[PDB]
Amino acid sequence: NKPIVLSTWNFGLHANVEAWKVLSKGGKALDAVEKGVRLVEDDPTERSVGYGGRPDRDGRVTLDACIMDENYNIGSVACMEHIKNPISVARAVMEKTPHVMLVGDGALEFALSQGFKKENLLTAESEKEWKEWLKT
Amino acid sequence: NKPIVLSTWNFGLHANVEAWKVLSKGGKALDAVEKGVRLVEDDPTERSVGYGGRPDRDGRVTLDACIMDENYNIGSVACMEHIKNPISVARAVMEKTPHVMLVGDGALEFALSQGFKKENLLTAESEKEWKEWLKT
Amino acid sequence: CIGMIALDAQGNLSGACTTSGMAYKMHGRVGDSPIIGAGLFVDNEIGAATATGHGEEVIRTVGTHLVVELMNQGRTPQQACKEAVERIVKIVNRRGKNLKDIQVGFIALNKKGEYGAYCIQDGFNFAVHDQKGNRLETP
Amino acid sequence: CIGMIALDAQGNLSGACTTSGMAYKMHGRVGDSPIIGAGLFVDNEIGAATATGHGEEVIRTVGTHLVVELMNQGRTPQQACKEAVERIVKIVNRRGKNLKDIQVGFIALNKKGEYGAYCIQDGFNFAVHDQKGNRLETP
Repeated sequence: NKPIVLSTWNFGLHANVEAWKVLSKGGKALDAVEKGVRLVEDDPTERSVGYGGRPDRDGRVTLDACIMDENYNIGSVACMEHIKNPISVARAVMEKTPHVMLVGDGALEFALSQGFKKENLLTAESEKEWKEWLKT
Repeated sequence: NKPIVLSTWNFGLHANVEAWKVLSKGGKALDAVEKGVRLVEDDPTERSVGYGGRPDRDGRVTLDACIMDENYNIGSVACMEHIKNPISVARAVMEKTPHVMLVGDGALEFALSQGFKKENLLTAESEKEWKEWLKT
Repeated sequence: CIGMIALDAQGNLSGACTTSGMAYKMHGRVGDSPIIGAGLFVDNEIGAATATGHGEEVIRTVGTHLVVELMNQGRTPQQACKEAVERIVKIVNRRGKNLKDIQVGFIALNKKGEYGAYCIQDGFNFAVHDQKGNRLETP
Repeated sequence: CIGMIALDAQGNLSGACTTSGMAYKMHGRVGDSPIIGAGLFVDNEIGAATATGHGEEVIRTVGTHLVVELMNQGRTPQQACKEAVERIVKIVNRRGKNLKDIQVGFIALNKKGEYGAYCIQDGFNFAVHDQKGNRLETP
């Protein structure tokens, strides 16, 4: 029973549609899962992944992501700021370095060196709720 | 056969002497392993751990450590600058926060809030070899 | 957090996991999503799994590596996910914690394209898309 | 990197693992030492293990969680460490890599105070201290 994609939560249905555009055409599972989760990272109304993500207590949006292919190649970034698509930066850690996990400033330095563009990922909505939480 | 300590590499012999001062007195394994590895973090001549560690490419000493006790309590810090004893900061993540892993600036912020004092962990010897590597 | 795992037409597995983490977390806090063996683990000879829930609890149990070794030991994706959750419930209780305060779920896939999922608490769903189409199921 | 695991007189296990990284690593590189399935894993019902070697390779295989689940499946600490290394050798082969370029070792301890160790390559030692004395042994 192949190809088949599974993802977490309700926003996973529409992420799966995206992954399936690759899989139904005989594409690689690696490309399909990257494309699938990037849809949710791209969406500002998806508040727990990428661009609409609620910040840490100091109002900083910091993202974590990792990817693993069919032959134990792995890539990972954690507490990285300003890059909308951490899964692609993790794929680049996997493909373009001798390392497997980069965190913080060092993960952003590498993303920028790979041509990823620096972005503000704190939506107006997320700054607003953050400030409401600071009051509470 | 208890108490018993095992550690890695030849320098584990003298770390084990330290851990055994706790264990032979009926002390907790958690306290013994923290004390054991702290000896090596303290030693500027052991350049693969803590103080004296060889820096990254750009000359910074960033340390990684984690601790786990007898009942799934865990603490972890990664790529932390300026704190000589990352294992104690990891024990503090375990004991004093609701989180399990802190990285980068955020790990140092927490260490300083817990009273750890910022120090220069790059020894003259390690700056020297780093610069020799930059030439090569 | 969204985790996604897939088996392609060549029969190869891969997975991805990405998050902005716990809202208003301490600065520098990292959860299970970028950790191999906690948020995501893929072995092309056995299967793959991604986790959902309290980041801390999935790291503490190396959740997804446990699910895949349980499929390696011969469990179905469903059985591996349930057994992995049952082991974590025993650990939540050994730590004197209340299960109502902990949430951890896994979805899993093996090489035949069989899949499964399970959670501590009711209320999580996952999406499955094969040749019967795309569907939302409840573990 | 130094990893240390101990069984105390009450019969409880704990472990610690700490490192400066790979020398001249990229800024922000993290290895296995702060990751709970990889550099260190302790289960008080089973045993504990710490890893040595290339950080990347221990993360990729969730090494120490594998050793402990192998003791959970009835292997002595020695057998679990050897079997875990043998599985990793099979994986670097499937990645078309040269084992001379890979080093990974584990030391392990179970609930009865039995211990063991094993590595891909020669040249690593570990220190053991129990009531008979302190000693440097070779896996």
